[PDB]
Amino acid sequence: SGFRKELVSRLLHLHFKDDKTKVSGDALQLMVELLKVFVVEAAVRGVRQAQAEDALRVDVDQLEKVLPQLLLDF
Amino acid sequence: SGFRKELVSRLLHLHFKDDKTKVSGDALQLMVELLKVFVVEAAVRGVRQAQAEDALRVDVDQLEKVLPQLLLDF
Amino acid sequence: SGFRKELVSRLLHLHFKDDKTKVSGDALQLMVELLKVFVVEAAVRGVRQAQAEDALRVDVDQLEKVLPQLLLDF
Amino acid sequence: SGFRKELVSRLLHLHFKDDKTKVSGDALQLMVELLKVFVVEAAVRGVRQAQAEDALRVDVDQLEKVLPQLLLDF
Amino acid sequence: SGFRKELVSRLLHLHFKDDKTKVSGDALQLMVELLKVFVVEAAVRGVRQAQAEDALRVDVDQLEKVLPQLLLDF
Amino acid sequence: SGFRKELVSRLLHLHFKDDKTKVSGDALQLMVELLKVFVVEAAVRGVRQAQAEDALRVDVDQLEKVLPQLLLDF
Amino acid sequence: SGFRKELVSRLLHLHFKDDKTKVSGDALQLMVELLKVFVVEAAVRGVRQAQAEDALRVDVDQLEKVLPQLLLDF
Amino acid sequence: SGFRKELVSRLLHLHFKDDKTKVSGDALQLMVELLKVFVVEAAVRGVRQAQAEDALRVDVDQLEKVLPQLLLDF
Amino acid sequence: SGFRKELVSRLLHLHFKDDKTKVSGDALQLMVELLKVFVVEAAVRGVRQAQAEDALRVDVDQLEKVLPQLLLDF
Amino acid sequence: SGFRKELVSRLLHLHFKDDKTKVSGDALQLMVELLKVFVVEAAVRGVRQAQAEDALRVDVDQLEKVLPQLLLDF
Amino acid sequence: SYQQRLKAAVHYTVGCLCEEVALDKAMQFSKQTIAAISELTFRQCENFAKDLEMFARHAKRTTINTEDVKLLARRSNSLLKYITDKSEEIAQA
Amino acid sequence: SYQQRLKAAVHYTVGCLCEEVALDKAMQFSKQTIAAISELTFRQCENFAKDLEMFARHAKRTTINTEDVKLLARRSNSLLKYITDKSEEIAQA
Amino acid sequence: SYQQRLKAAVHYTVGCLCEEVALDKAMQFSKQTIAAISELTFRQCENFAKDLEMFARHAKRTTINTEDVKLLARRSNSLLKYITDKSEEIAQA
Amino acid sequence: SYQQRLKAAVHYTVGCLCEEVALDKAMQFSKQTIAAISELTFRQCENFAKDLEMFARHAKRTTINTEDVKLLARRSNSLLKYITDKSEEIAQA
Amino acid sequence: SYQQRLKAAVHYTVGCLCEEVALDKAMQFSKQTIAAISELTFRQCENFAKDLEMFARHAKRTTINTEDVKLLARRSNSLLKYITDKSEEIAQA
Amino acid sequence: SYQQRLKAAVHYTVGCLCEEVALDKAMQFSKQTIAAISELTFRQCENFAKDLEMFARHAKRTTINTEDVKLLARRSNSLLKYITDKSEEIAQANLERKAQKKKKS
Amino acid sequence: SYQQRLKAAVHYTVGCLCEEVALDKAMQFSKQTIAAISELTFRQCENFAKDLEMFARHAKRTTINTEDVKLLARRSNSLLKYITDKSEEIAQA
Amino acid sequence: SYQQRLKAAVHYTVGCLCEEVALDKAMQFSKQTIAAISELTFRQCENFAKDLEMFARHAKRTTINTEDVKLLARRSNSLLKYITDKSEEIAQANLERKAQKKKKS
Amino acid sequence: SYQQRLKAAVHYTVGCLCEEVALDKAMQFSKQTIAAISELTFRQCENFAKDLEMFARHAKRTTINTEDVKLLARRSNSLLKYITDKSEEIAQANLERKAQKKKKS
Amino acid sequence: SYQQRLKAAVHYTVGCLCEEVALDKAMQFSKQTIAAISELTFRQCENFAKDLEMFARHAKRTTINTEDVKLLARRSNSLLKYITDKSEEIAQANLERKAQKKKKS
DNA sequence: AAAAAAAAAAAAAAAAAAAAAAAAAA
DNA sequence: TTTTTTTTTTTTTTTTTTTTTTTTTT
DNA sequence: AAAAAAAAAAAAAAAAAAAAAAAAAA
DNA sequence: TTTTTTTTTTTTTTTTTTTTTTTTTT
Repeated sequence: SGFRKELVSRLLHLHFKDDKTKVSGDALQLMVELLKVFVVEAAVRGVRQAQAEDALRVDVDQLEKVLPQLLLDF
Repeated sequence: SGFRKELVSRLLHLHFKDDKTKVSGDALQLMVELLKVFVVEAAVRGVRQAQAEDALRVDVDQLEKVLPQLLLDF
Repeated sequence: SGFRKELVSRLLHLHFKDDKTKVSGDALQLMVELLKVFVVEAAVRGVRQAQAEDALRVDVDQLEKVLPQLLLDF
Repeated sequence: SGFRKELVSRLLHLHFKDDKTKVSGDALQLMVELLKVFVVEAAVRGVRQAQAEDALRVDVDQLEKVLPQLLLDF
Repeated sequence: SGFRKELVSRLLHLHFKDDKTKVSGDALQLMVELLKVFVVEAAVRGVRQAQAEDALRVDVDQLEKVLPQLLLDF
Repeated sequence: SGFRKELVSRLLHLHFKDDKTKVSGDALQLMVELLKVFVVEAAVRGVRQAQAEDALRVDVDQLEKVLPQLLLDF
Repeated sequence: SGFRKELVSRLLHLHFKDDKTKVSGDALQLMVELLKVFVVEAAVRGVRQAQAEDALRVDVDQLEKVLPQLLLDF
Repeated sequence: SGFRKELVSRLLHLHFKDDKTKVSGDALQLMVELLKVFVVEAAVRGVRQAQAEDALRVDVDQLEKVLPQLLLDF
Repeated sequence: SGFRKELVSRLLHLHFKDDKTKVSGDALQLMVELLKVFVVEAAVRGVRQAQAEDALRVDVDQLEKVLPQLLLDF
Repeated sequence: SGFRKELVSRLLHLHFKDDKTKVSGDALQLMVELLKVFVVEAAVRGVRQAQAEDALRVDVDQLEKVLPQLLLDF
Repeated sequence: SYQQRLKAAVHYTVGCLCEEVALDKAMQFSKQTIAAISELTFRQCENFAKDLEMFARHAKRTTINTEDVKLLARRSNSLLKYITDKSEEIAQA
Repeated sequence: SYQQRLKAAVHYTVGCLCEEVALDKAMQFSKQTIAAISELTFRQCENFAKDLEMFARHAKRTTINTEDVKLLARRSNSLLKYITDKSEEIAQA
Repeated sequence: SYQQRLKAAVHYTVGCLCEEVALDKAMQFSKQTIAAISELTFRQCENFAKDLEMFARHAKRTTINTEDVKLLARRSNSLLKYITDKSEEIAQA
Repeated sequence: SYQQRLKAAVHYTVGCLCEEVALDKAMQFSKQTIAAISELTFRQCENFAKDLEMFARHAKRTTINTEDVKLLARRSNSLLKYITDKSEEIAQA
Repeated sequence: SYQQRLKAAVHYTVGCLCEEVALDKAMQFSKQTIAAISELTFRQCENFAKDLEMFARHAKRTTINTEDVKLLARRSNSLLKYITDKSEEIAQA
Repeated sequence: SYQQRLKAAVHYTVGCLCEEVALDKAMQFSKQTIAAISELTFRQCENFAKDLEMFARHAKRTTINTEDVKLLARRSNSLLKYITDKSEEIAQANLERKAQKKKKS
Repeated sequence: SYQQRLKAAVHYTVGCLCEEVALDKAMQFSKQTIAAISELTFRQCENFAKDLEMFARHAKRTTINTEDVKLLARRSNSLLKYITDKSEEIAQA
Repeated sequence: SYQQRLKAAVHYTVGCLCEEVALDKAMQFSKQTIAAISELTFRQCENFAKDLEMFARHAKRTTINTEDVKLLARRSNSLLKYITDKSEEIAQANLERKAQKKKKS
Repeated sequence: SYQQRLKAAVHYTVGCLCEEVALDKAMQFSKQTIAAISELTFRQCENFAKDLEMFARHAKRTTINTEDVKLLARRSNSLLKYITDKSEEIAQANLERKAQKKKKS
Repeated sequence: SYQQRLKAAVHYTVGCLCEEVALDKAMQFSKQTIAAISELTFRQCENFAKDLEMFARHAKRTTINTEDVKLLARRSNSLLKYITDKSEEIAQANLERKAQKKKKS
């Protein structure tokens, strides 16, 4: 369950200045793990803010309340 | 116009995991500058937001509206 | 001139926690005198206050300026 | 913060009508209570008067418009 | 410490019925003074009212006591 | 219904700083009207503020909230 | 109660076949202890025997029955 | 005629407190002689008793009358 | 990553019987390497022993189990 | 309790890499002393460690605590 | 409600005394005034009756008489004076 | 003072008008309010007088006419429309 | 002198309970409120003692007990409530 | 909008001036005080604007000089005194 | 454009992972939350590519390995203990 | 405790330099927007500090120099350039060190 | 004769210890039994002394030590333990 | 046990040599007398073992000789006299060793 | 004392070593372990120094050189080959020592 | 193997001496304690013998004498005092060798 | 029950190395 | 008198042989 | 708030020790 | 070829200098 591995590769390659940069097979696998943890934290934190204000879904208001702490964590 | 040297020093020495970490003079000096522009930018962005939403003073709501981009830039 | 006998009698029996409590007819005639002077002095000093601070009719601010002093006397 | 039992006894003994009078242990503790309720209420009501006429502390005017009714209840 | 010419200039161009009307630099400097004395007298008068009635800070109640006089004087 | 001629005349000649000044009769009849209307709209606006925050009468606070408005017009 | 230091000494020196033999003090003090164990266990066995064959008192007969045993121990 | 060499050795290896304890050829040879006279005299003493109280064969009564003195000589 | 040269040298000069003894630059570098391998050996050996007797903790007991051979090795 | 010439002899000839190594008469009788003192010191320091932590018999953990100290002494 | 019903009947008689005071000094009452004394009397009768109960019970009795009533008006001096006179006049009844 | 009993006659004329206001909407003013308007106009008469003299001096005159007055009522235009009308009522005499 | 100190000893204790009250309402006490609350405690101790006495001697005893003091908090319902609570609590102690 | 952003800038200035006066006596200004003065001074500038334009026009100029300013602020005597002083420091600059 | 496609492909699997959370807690999100996390992920990957480049360029080889990687999840220590765990398993490959 | 007193002196300078920005715009600050930046400043020091430690242990020195710092200033581009400028200027402040230390030739 | 005189002092001490035994069992001993103890004590010591002689003589020696004594009563084992213990008591000297 | 085994061995030779004395005296023994002398010698051997220990221990050696032994039958003097005679015959059995291994010429 | 200052500086170095190893094994080093290796190492140095002295004076020298050091490291063969490898690079680093002084023609 | 049999011969004498110390301090040893001191002695003779080797090689001889050994237990002062003294009693066995050896007159 | 081997220790004789006396030079 | 080499003579350590004790098998 | 000292590490020059070239012999 | 002494050069250790970091003072 999760992210397409070629997606992750290509996303990274767009942002290398010197594309002589390569990412190892094992580092790619860790990256899929990282992406999981990144997105899920955004999601689960949005949820805990919505919970706190008794919101009925996660609205953009609560998301943006969780951007600050996510930025600190990354 | 900015921060006190030994103030900024004490702040950072509060969080060092290796206590053998020490800070050279030029590093300290540029830190005074960074904290200056750091906090000024928080203020600048806050004012942009108050003006932009046409509030009669700079309030919490706008501040929160400005926090996200601060941390993207740092 | 004023208070009827029954008014006062029924009024008393309202707040009695024991209703074996009886009221003699002369003491009833006398409570008519009391509450008669009660309303008259409540009015008199309410009236006297409106006129003493030069008001343009008998208004509540003046009665209630005589209320601490009246509930002292009653 | 609770009335000194030596204080309440000597205060009581200064103006007793029969000198045969002593005060039992529990009774004087309860007089400590009754005097303690007296001061607390005198105090609560003084604060309540200054803010009503919106004074920016409780001056004699306020408390004294409450001292009339203080003696009726005590 | 005090009023900018540029500020006064934009604000007053907002209320002219004749816009051909331009303002001499000398007039402008003297009115830097007039504007400042106007506002500081309002503040000082506010403070004197608060002190006179023994407030712990200078409130709108006191200001309102100072408004009438300020405006007759201007 | 309104202002007395001799009253208006006397008042203004106290503050003129040249006494050669004489006032024509229709200009004074005009001043009877202008002062009449001054107090009228002073009162009308005093009335409208008492109504607005829902006051028990027209009292000093309300007027002083519209004293700005009155002395701008005068 | 019992054996003198000197007693055991005298007793031993009486029967030395070589007279070169003296006895060290501690060795002397041990024999009071050995002579103690010796006689009283002869006495204890006299009583155990008086008791065994069903008797009123400790007589020659019972002792000479426990004589075998005592020789065996010493 | 008499005891067997090895027999006596293992019999004495029965009661040694240190089993490193040895017995030499000659010593063992004489152990036999000891035990020779040991039981020689056991038998001899037993019959001098049977004769002294004039027995027709040697029974345990006489034997057990000759036990004490044999123990003391050894 | 090895011992710092100053440290190793002063620790050695601590035990020269003749202080005329120096440590040569290359000998000092050899000892930097040698103390690394010694300590790595001690830690490596200890870890293997703890894990060999199946502990969550490498205890002093395990280091002591590798001491005999460690010291024979050095 | 004296240690053996032959024992020490064959024991030493275990870890020679050169067999021409002989042990002179006195050198042999002196290593008798060294091992004696070593065993007496290993045993005596074991008891002194068991004494220190008040053990009621001399066990494994006591010797392991004086293992550091014994290696250095010999 | 029975409470409200008695309130409107008391309101009648309090409005009476207040109107009679309107006669004497050629001085008219605000109507908030008439209601504030009708309400005042009603809950004052809680104060008067609870204390009257307490008094009657303290003097060996359950039936409130002249004694307890005369003791309840002992606060201002023109009140004490007022009461004693009318007591001899109605004691004749 | 000349000012003082004349502040008393000002206090008077304005007291007339405040009562006529107490008729229209059927509700009155506080004592200090009456006082406050009397004082206020007196202070306002300072503003009137200065400015009027400087208008009459602009026009090469000492003798004060219609124009200075209606230009003094320049401020609110509800007023300016009301007063030009009554100036025709006065222009009749 | 001796009674001047008892007024002033009453002053310190009344002042502690009154500064307790400064926390809760978000409003403080002037010297005068404090000084006027202390005068009252001292002067109130008179009629409490003499009423306690009239109660104690009136029951043929030389010493006041628990019942004279609870009787002294008589004409209010809430004083009854709170003080009986405190009387069952001090009976624990 | 014009007025609003420029009022927020004026409110800031007024906020500064009030803080200056608060510093002097260590007696501080309410949120509402600051705001009310900011709006009053903004509307005060409407009186300044119109008047300056009328008096410039009134002396046949369009460009407002030192005389117009001092004309306008003739009002409190201590002020005309002190503002004439500062016009000397201005006549130097 | 090709990068806007990657934002949307970030969205496509960000659309799926926040729904596991919707099964888990019984709290689902607006589709506006889904869109804002996808934008965030792409924007953020800019700094992570730059960041990883800084690290790998500083360790002076041209391929990034596990070291540099686990160092980029540095800020929260719940994150970090969690991160090291999963590296053990991928290394068994 | 120890940390909170440093935070309070931090709060002070923030009040001041936010006043410089209030200066610039003729627009007012909530004291609370002030407080927000102070706390944030503190927690940001945490991350600045954590990162500068990992730099320095991994370069085998125990005193940080300008290079670690300017690696820490990587995020927006106006930041990175601006910082470099100011680094050569205060390097001149320590060149002063050389002018005032007596040089004998 | 010398030896006879010391047998009487022996009987005395034999009498000593027999009495401690008499209170232990709360029961009675015959005097001829006391007499038979001194006889064997004296008979026994003959063998003990001449045995000790051979032991000491055997020891490359002329005078008695602790080891010769502890050799002499090797026969009953309750006795062996008893005496080794007693020897640490006397060894205090 | 092993010792039951060795105990009964003692009895055997006791049976025999006691028959020598039954012959000599014209008086026959009860079987318990026989059985008794066997168990008695066994008891005796504990005392023999113990005593001989403390003798060989006492002479700073572990291979016991005639003198420790002549000292064990010390008690009745008929016996120590008997023992010496028989120890001197041992010295004559000693002469037999010098004949066994032959010397030089 | 001065030795205790140097023992504390030794704890620092062992700490750095164990820090690097702890991140290699993905398991932290205990407080006791770091302390015990620090004291282990100081204890070990006594035997190093004395043997070094015995070797220097045995080999007729006042200054201990590389031969005496390698003599000291004789004991485990994985240790001895380590030493000689690294010795080549440092000897190569000495080629740098020769190179820093300028050469004539 | 031949090695573990020598381990068992060492175990004997150490068992003897462990009980002699058990006699002096009135407290006996666990059987496991006896085993551990023997393991200790065996592995000690490793450092003894191979230390003895480089000494005999350090003094440029093949055959080890008293001087090497005295220097092998150089480490503790109570021990060092002890060894030298007993060197005079061992020399008394050489004085017995004075009684043995042929001197011509 | 009797004899011999197994195990250990002692002692004996050969191995190892130096020092004295005789031979040739300085 | 000074220098170096070979033969004979004696000394100390190691191994092996030879003797003694213990234990098992036939 | 601002400036200098106190502590700690590092680096540079002085002390210590050996090795190369020049002087004198057998 | 062999044997001995003086001058210069280089190396390692110890002390001191010089700089950096942290606390206290006015």
